[PDB]
Amino acid sequence: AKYTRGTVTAFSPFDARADAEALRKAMKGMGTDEETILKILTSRNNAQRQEIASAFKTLFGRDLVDDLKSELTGKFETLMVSLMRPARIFDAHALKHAIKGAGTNEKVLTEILASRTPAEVQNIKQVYMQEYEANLEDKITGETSGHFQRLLVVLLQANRDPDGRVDEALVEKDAQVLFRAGELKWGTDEETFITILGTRSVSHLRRVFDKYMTISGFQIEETIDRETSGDLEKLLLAVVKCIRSVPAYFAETLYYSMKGAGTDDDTLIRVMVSRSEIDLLDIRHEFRKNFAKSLYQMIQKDTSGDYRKALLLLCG
Ligand SMILES: [Ca+2]
Ligand SMILES: [Ca+2]
Ligand SMILES: [Ca+2]
Repeated sequence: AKYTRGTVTAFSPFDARADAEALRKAMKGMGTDEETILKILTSRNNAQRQEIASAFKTLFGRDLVDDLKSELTGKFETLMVSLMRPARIFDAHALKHAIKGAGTNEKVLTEILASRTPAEVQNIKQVYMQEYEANLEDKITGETSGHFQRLLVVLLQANRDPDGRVDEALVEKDAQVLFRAGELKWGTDEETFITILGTRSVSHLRRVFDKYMTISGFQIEETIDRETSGDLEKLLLAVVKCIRSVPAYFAETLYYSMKGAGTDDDTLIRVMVSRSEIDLLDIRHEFRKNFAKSLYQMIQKDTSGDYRKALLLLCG
C-alpha cells in the first residue's frame, strides 16, 4: 500500500528537438561540453530522454547513445549512458551483463530479484526474451549454482503469495522454522526456509519477522549478517530487507557503496538511475534516518567532477 516518490520528474516545457539540437551542439567538433549534456539528461525523465534520442536520430541520422559513448569517458560516461537506457530494458540489460562472460555478478542478480515487484519481474523476463532471444531463467541457472540458484529461480517466478488473510498458526509455524534455521547458521535443510522467504506473502513475512524477533531476541537480519557470508546469505538478507522496506534496502546499499576507501561506482550509478523515478526520495529519507547523514553529503565526499555534479542533480 506504501506510496513512494522518485527525485526525477518530467521537464517542462519539453521540446525534444531543441534538446536534441543542444546535445548535438555540445558534442559536435573537438572536445565536449559535458555541462550541457548532464544538465539536460539529469533534468529530463527517462521517457523524455527516449524522445530526445528519436529526435536526435531524425535530425542528424546519428545515434545519441553511440555519440555519448564516443564523446565521454569513465564514470561520467557510464552514468549518462545508464540514464539514457530505456526504463523497460534497464534490468534485462543489467542481468545480461551480470551473467555474460567469465564469473558472475551475484550482487546485481541479488539486488534486482530481491527488490523488484512481481510485475517488474514479469516484464524483465519478457523483455529479456524479446531483446536477447534467450530465456532468462535458463541463463541464470547456467551461471549460478546450488541453493543460491534455487532461491533466484523462485524469485524469478514472480509468484509470491498475494497479500491476503492473516494466518496466525502459519505465522507461528514459519517463525519457529526460521528460528531453528537461524540457529543452524542457515546451513541446514535450506529448501525449507527458501520456500518460506521466497513464496510467503509480504504481509505474512512481516508478521513472521516480528514473531521471530520475539522468539530469539534478535531480528532475522542479525542472524544472517556478517561479512563472511556466502551468496545465499546475501540473497536472504536482500530478500528480508526488501520485504520490510525496499527504500531502506537501497539506502543501505548506497551507504555501503560509498563507506570506506574508494567507491563501488557501478552500484552507486545503478541504484541512483534505476530508482530515480520510483523511490529515490524515500531512499534519501531512509538514508538520513538510518545513517545519521545525508545521501547528498556522502556522494559529494565520494565523487568528483561532472560525475559528481550529475549525481547530485539526480539526488536533488
Ligand atoms: Ca566532440
Ligand atoms: Ca558468467
Ligand atoms: Ca568512499
